[PDB]
Amino acid sequence: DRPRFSFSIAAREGKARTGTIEMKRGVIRTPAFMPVGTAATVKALKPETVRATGADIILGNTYHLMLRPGAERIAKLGGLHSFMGWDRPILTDSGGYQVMSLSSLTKQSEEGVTFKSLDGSRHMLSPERSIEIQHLLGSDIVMAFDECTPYPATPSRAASSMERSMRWAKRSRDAFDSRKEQAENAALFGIQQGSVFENLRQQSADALAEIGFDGYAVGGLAVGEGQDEMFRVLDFSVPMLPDDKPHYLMGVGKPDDIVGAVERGIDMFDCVLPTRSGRNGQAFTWDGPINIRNARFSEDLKPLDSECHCAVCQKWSRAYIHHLIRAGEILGAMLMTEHNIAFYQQLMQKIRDSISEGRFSQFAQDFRARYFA
Amino acid sequence: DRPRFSFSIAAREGKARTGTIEMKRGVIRTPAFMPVGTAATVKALKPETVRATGADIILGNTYHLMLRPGAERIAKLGGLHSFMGWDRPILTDSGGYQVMSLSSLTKQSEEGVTFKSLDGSRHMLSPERSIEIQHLLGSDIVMAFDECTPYPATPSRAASSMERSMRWAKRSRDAFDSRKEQAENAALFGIQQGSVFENLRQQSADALAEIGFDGYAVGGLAVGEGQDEMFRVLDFSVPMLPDDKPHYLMGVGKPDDIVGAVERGIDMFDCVLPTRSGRNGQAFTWDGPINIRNARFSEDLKPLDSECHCAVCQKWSRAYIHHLIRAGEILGAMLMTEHNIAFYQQLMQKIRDSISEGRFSQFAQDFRARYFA
Ligand SMILES: CNc1nc2c(CC[C@H]3O[C@@H](OC)[C@H](O)[C@@H]3O)c3nc(N)[nH]c(=O)c3cc2[nH]1
Ligand SMILES: CNc1nc2c(CC[C@H]3O[C@@H](OC)[C@H](O)[C@@H]3O)c3nc(N)[nH]c(=O)c3cc2[nH]1
Ligand SMILES: [Cl-]
Ligand SMILES: [Cl-]
Ligand SMILES: [Zn+2]
Ligand SMILES: [Zn+2]
Repeated sequence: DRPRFSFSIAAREGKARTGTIEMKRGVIRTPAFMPVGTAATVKALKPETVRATGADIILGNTYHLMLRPGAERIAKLGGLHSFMGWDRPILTDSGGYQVMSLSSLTKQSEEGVTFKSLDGSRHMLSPERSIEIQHLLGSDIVMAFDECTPYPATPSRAASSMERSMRWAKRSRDAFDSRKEQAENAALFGIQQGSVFENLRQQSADALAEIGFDGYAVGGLAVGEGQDEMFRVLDFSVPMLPDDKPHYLMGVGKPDDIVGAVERGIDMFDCVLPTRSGRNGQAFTWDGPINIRNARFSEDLKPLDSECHCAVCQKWSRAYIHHLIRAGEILGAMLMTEHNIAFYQQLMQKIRDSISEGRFSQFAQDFRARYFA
Repeated sequence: DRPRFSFSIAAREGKARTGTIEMKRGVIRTPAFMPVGTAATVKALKPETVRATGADIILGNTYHLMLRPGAERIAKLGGLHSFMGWDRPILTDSGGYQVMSLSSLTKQSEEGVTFKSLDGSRHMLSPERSIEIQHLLGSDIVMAFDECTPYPATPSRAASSMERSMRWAKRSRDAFDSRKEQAENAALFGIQQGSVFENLRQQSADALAEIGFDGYAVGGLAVGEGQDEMFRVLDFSVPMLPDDKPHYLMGVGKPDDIVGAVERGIDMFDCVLPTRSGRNGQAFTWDGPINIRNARFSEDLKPLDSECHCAVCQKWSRAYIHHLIRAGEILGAMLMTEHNIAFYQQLMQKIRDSISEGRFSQFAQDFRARYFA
C-alpha cells in the first residue's frame, strides 16, 4: 500500500523538476495542475470527466465549504471524497486567501478571523478551526492557515503579516499533529509569505523549514503584481525552500506563467482560469487563447485546438461551441471547461515529459514562440 | 440497410401498442419518449449521455433553430446531426405551436406567419418555408406546419383554425414531396387539430388521412385543459387516426399522462418537463416527484430514486444534489437532468415490456397506486 506521503524527484533540468507524490488515495505526477472546485464540484464537470482530462488531484476550499454545505455536515455524510464522488487526492486551501480578499467582511486578531454575512451570519477561522475543518472534510493535503498579504504592501506591513502567518503556521502544525487520524493519513503544507521582499521571504522560508512541513507553498503572489515581478520574486524565493519537498505556487496561472514558474522550481499549481474563463468563452490553444464568442467562429468547423486530444476536440466544432456559448447553454460551459482543463493537463504532461528528456528549455522556447506568435 | 420509414406493431393490449419505427438513422422503440432540444442541445447533456439514458430519438424545433443559429447556417455546417453530434433520428417540430404561444409577435395570414423581434428582426414561416427549414436541418421526421389552436376555443374559432391547418397540411405534403432528397430520406407527420370537439377532430383526421402521412400527431392538447379533458378528447380522437401508423401526442407530459395516453393508443411523446423541471430541482421517482431543494434532503444519503438504474443514482446522494441545486451549480442541472431523462426512458421501457407481455393494464394500476401513494 502507498505511504501517507512520499515525494520523489525522477529528473531535473536547471531548477525544474519532475517526479511523483505518492499518497494513500493515489499518485500525483509533478509538475501538477490542480483544477479548482470550491463548492465541492469542479464547475460543469463530473469527477469522471475531471479524471479523464488527466487530473491526479483537485483543490477544495475550507472557507467555501464551511459556509455551504458546512464542514460538520460533510463529515456526517462521509467526507468530501464520498460526497462529491472524487476518490483521489484532494488538497484544501485553508481560508487564508479569503482573509485578504473578503477582509471587509472580517474582524481579525492574533487568534483568528471572523467573517460576517445566513444574512449577517458569522463564521470563524483560526489555525485550529481551519485544520479541524480540513480534517472534517477528509482532505489529503491540508494547507496551513495563513494570511495572503495584500499587494502592494509596505515592508513594515508585509513583515507584520508574514510574522503572524509564521505564528499561525506553527499553530497549524500543532493542531494537525494533535489529531492522530489526520497526522497519520494526510499531509500538511506550510505557506511562505513576505510579499515581494527577499529578506522577508527568507525569514518566512527559515521559519517554515524550522517547523517542518510535507510541502511548501509560495503564497502572496498572483495578486496583481504581474508576471515580471512574480518571476523576480520566484527567482530568489523558491531556492529558499527545502529542495526535497514539493513547491506549490498558489493561484498560478496562465499557461506561460506555469511554464516560467516550472523553470523556477515550482511543482504544483492551482487556478480558476481554465474553468472560469472557459465558461466565459475563452478557450486555450497552442496558438494562444481565443474567444469563442467572436463572430469569426460562427461557421468555423475546426475543433477548438488543432492538436488537442480531448473528447471535445474529437467531436465538436468551434461553430457549435460558439452557438452554445452565445445562447447561454449549459452544454457550452461543459464543453469549454472540459477542453480547457484537458489543455492544462496536456501542458503539464508536455512539461513533465520534456524535463524527463532533458529538453524542457527547448520546450519552453518553442511553446512561447508559438503561443505568442 | 434500413428503409426510409417502416412502423411495425409487435404487440397490443386494448388500445395500447408496442413496436418499432425503422428509419435510415436508426430504430425507434415505441411507445417512445423524445427528449426536447430546441437550441440544438438537450439542455445540460452531451448527446452520448442522452443516448445512454435509452433515448432513440430527440426533438428539435424549426422555430428556435431558424432564429439561432439559422437554418441555412446549419445546412452549410453539414446539418443538425453533425452540428450537435447526435447521429440518430431527430424529429423537428414545425413552428406551429409558436404560431399560438408567440402570437403577440405575429402577423398571420392564409400564406403563413411572420414573427417580429435582431431587435425587431422579422422571420417568416409558412408550410413551404417550414418544410424547407426542416430539410436544411436534415430532420428525419418532419412535422407539418400547423397552428396549435389556443385553449379554450369556441367551436367556430376551433373550426376555422383546424380548417386552415388542414389546408397547410396539404401544402406541407406537397412541399415535402417536391424535394426529392427529403421525400426519399425523411418522413412526414400530419397534425390533427379540432380543439376538444369530436366532430372537428373527425374532420381533421379524415382530411389528414386523405392527404396521407407517415405518422399522425394529436395536436392542440397539453395547453391547459387538464388531464380529465385531455383523456376525454384522446378517447375519441386516437381511434380516428389510421391504426397502422404512429400516433404522436405533442407536448405530453407528466408520467401519469404518458401512461394514460398509451392506454388510449399513443406511440410517441415529447415534453420539456423532465429537463426543465430537473434544472428547477424536481426529480421523478417511482413514489412520485420530489423537490430536491427541500431542506429534508440536506443529509439524505439515498439516491434520487431507490430503484433507478441511471448513473446519477449509482453514484451520488440526494444530499449532494440538494447542495448543488441550492448553490446554483451547473453539475446540479446536469445530474438532475440525466436522472429525469433516464427515469422517463425507464418508464417507456416498462410500458413497452408490459404491453409485450400482456400485463400493461396491471402495470398502469400498480404504477398509479405507488406514484400517488
Ligand atoms: C489567484 N491567485 C492566488 N490564489 C491564492 C490562494 C488560493 C485562493 C483559493 O481561493 C479560491 O479562489 C478565490 C480557490 O479555492 C483558490 O484555490 C492563496 N491561498 C492561500 N492560503 N494563501 C495565499 O497566499 C494565496 C495566494 C493566492 N494567489
Ligand atoms: C406542451 N404541450 C404542447 N406542446 C405542443 C407542441 C410542441 C411545442 C414544441 O415547442 C417547444 O416547446 C415550446 C418544444 O420544441 C416543443 O416540442 C405542438 N406543436 C405543434 N406543431 N402543434 C401543436 O398542436 C402542439 C401542441 C403542443 N402542446
Ligand atoms: Cl471556476
Ligand atoms: Cl428544457
Ligand atoms: Zn480540446
Ligand atoms: Zn436515477
